[PDB]
Amino acid sequence: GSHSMRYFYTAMSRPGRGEPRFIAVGYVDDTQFVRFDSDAASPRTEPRAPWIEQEGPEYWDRNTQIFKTNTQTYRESLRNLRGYYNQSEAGSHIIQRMYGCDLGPDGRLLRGHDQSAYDGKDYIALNEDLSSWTAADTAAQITQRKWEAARVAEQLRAYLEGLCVEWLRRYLENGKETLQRADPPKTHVTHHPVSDHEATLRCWALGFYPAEITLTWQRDGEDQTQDTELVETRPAGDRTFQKWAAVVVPSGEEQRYTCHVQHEGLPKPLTLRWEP
Amino acid sequence: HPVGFEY
Amino acid sequence: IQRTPKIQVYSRHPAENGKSNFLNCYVSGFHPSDIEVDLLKNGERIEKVEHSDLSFSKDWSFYLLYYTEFTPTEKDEYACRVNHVTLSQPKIVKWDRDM
Repeated sequence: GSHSMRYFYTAMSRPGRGEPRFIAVGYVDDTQFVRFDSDAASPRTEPRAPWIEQEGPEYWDRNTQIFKTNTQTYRESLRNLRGYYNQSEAGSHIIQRMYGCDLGPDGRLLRGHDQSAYDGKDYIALNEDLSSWTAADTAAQITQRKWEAARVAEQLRAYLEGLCVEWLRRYLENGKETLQRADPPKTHVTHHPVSDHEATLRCWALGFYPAEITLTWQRDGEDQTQDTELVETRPAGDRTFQKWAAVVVPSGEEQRYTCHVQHEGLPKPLTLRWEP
Repeated sequence: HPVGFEY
Repeated sequence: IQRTPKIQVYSRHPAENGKSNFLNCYVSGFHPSDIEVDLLKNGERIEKVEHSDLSFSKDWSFYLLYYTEFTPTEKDEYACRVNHVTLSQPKIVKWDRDM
């Protein structure tokens, strides 16, 4: 199917408690494969998936060089952004950056990404053309001018169309037994009486990978979008994910309700009901 | 592999 | 602005009394990233709790998984204690095997 690679950078200032912390993590789809933390006893890029362990010392050294450089650069950037917003030196602030490449089912580049936020709010983003920027405000306009002078968009385009895709395809091959294996959800419906004439039907999906899943309840063939409690998809801790959808139903009407499950790992989409 | 500047 | 954490407390595998399992506390949708998470056994803090590396969602909100090995019983109560700048008091979410 479709695949993506993403790096997520978080840089966090902390006045009075040392220099800003820099954390970087890398993902292929819903699988983390690397980490770096400037707060570690001996900061170095570390493997987080078995299939990345085969990469040579030069890979790990180059990664560590990049993230150590970024640690220093983002500390300067935090100082810069504090100034752009006329903020005091006393407050803690966060820059986040998210970048990477999407591949279609055939393996070609679908699109590239490079987006930044400041204190949880969108700040600047590389446009889909990989040539121009969208700045959120007059502060981000300063950043835009800097990056246009340093030809950052051009450098990112070269990476996103080239090395990003090349490395992603390599990881997909090296980790094919997991990264290119969709695990279907194990599904069941539970029944929980709440009163004499109302009961909760909960539709469970367990042990699935990747995280993308559709879980809906239907009453007489009609979607119960407003009446359904749908929890956030959550990690099991073994690479797989869990989700449930619940609806409060009148007693004796349970068979009018159907749960519908859509996921990549299923040979066919599932229709489920409560089995007394 | 990550890409190899200030805001 | 700031965003308060969502909290889910659950097991890795279906809960069976006397069988080893993993106790998960998933915190998500929060901002800023600083967060205090402890797993509790009968009110007492479990020592060797591990957590995932800091990452974030498309809306920039952070998520973390805190986890420890545990053996569920009929009597033992488990919970997750979460503190964040958005909360005036640490929030307790009890573990429910049906949730």
